[PDB]
Amino acid sequence: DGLDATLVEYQVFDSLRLSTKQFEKKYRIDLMEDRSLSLYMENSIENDSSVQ
Amino acid sequence: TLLRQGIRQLKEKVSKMEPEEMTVKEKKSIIEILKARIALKKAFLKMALSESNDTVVKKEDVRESPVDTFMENAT
Repeated sequence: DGLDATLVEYQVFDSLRLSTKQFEKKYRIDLMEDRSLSLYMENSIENDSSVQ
Repeated sequence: TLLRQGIRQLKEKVSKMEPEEMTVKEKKSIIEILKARIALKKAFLKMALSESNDTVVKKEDVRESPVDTFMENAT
C-alpha cells in the first residue's frame, strides 16, 4: 500500500457491484434527448458554450 | 478600455427578475472571468499618477516658460 496500517478505514466501491445498465445511469452524460443537468447547472448554464 | 464599453453593455444585458437572468448570466460570469483577466492587461503602472503625472504636466508648464522667453533674446 505504502500507508500506515493504523490510520485506515475499510471503505466501499459503489462503482463495482453495479449493473452496466445502472452504471450508465450514474456517471454517463450526453446531449441525446437528455440535458437534465441544466436544471442544476444553476446558477449559470452557458449554455453548452462551444465544444470542450 | 474594453471594460469601458463593457460597463454600458453589461448594463441592460439583464433580463427581468425572471430565471431568464442566470441562464445568460452564467456565461456573463464567464465574461467576468474574461474581464477579470482584462484586469491583467493593466497589471502595471506607466507614468506615475494623477495628479503626480499632472504635476509632471504643470512641471512642463513651468518648463515651457523658458521656451517662450529665450527667443526674445534672438537679438
